[PDB]
Amino acid sequence: MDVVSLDKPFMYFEEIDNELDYELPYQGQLKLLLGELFFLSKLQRHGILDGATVVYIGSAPGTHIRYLRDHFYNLGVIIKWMLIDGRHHDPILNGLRDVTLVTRFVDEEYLRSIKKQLHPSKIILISDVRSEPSTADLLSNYALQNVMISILNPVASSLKWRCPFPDQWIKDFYIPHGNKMLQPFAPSYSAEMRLLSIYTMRLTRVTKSDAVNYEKKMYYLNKIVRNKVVINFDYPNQEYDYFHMYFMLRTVYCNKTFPTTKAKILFLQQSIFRFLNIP
Ligand SMILES: Nc1ncnc2c1c(C#Cc1cccc3ccccc13)cn2[C@@H]1O[C@H](CSCC[C@H](N)C(=O)O)[C@@H](O)[C@H]1O
Repeated sequence: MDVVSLDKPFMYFEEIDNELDYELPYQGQLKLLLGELFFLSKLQRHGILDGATVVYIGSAPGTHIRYLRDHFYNLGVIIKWMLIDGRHHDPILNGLRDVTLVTRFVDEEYLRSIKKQLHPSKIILISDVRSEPSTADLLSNYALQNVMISILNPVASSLKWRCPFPDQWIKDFYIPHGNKMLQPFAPSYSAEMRLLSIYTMRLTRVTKSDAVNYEKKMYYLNKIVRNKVVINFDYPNQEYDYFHMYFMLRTVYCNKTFPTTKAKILFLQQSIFRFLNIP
């Protein structure tokens, strides 16, 4: 891995500053855990996480969600979880009074009834629904996510966002405004990000040129940037994905006090890896 000296990783898609012509055990739960820890910890910093109800659609099996709840439960943050998925969740989520497990595929009608029974409490939406997928599959997925936003009207959302490939384009579509969070420990050449929105909802048109820009920017990220060693980075592992993970974890709150920030991130990574059974 070619060496590089960085002050900070790319945290959002907009920060990628070059492009290129496209050509771990249970790593997926780790990718979801960090992005959702990052998203929810940003909301905790804004003081809007407390008292909220996190509605997670497409949450199964959702092994990592147990670590998320235990983290905010041990911080004293009052959170209710509603995990909704047609598939059965990981049994490790059983027996938690603040975690409601719902075995159901959501449609427009069911989103209405969710909103009725949760209103007027604050809703935070996490969607990871997925139906290899075609462009029509993504367009239906992203349409369903817009429907989630228009109905549930969350105070904030994290949405699965991968642009359709330019060579499989069908039509222009619309997605919410927000910041497109980059995912460490994503698959080696995944172009998937998490759209993070805080609502104070204006839609954005997504064009075939944007698909080209996503494809080239994410390929440069996956081929060049993520295969670097950050030699100035004071950490036991200096591979970029660990550098990237480090900057996400420093936004995470802890009841325990540490002599240094590096000691905190090391503890958090140890805890996350140990729960996810990663060496
Ligand atoms: N509507 C839904 N409601 C609930 N869950 C759903 C869906 C859904 C759909 C869909 C349709 C989209 C558009 C149009 C349609 C028209 C007709 C029918 C369906 C759709 C997928 N899922 C679940 O997403 C998971 C993906 S991997 C997450 C992994 C997880 N994040 C983890 O932590 O492991 C997987 O378990 C699925 O069962």
